[PDB]
Amino acid sequence: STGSATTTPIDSLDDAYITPVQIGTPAQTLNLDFDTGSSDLWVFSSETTASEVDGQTIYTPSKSTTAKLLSGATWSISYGDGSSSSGDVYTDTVSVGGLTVTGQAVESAKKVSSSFTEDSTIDGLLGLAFSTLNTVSPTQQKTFFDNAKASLDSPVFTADLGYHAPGTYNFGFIDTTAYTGSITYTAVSTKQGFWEWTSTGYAVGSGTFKSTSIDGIADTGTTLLYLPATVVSAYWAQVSGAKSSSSVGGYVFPCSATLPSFTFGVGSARIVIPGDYIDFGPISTGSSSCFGGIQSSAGIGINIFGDVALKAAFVVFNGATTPTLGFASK
Repeated sequence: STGSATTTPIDSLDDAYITPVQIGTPAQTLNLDFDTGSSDLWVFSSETTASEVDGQTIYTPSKSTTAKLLSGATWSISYGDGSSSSGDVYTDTVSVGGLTVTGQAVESAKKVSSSFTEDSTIDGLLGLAFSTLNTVSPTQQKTFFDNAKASLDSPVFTADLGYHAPGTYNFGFIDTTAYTGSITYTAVSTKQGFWEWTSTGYAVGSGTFKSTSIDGIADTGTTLLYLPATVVSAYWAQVSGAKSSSSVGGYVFPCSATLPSFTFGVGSARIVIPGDYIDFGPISTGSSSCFGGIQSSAGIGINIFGDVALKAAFVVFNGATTPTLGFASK
């Protein structure tokens, strides 16, 4: 089997991407944020505290003939940005892009934090990191990918995110028309539950490539590129008037600037992030200070190749017995 679904930016900044997902029988279509940095499939639901729902589409298990309470199971998750959600668990049929999993754990939110309530466009998350990070207790549950894996033509999914444009998530096959050149594969450590890999270095603009190992995660659920403070300072030093603002919470630059590209290494290959991908626009409406798309990871504890990086590539998440990541230009 295979599946193929279009993923669409939620706003003009590509803050996140949503992908339609069918849950239950008859199908309830929810727009989920596919997150390679977490392992819970959770949704706004008929159980979500009414004051915490503001325009999201909800899953109603009582309207699904295939829903079953996963008796006694609860879940609670906290994300890198300080957002959170929790609730109980159903099993139901879940389809993405024509690929169907029966008996998927669908984590029904009873509570969500303010950042979820305030984002009417995101109906929940679909985690694609390793199932060892799934928060369901007392019986940990599998991700959609882990449940689908054995049925897939190839044990892979691919992320092809668009810059200010829709993209695609494929399951079970590698679309050889979706990229240019060859795919460069790199080793993955699953020790922390993430798609954790080591970049071979970076360049700023037309500058020389710096060979240096940067360990980080491929995280579709994170908007920006978070790298070590050395790397980030070297990038923003090439932008006149850029500075790190403690009041704003990161590097800002004059909206009048033209940003340089940023290159990261994948083995002996290079992925170039165009400068416009690094522009996240005015810090507040009408401001002439703009927010940078490359930020320091120093206050996180991990480097994160988020959407700013991943949207510059065709990315292969190879879930074979020895997982690997692949990157191609496109």
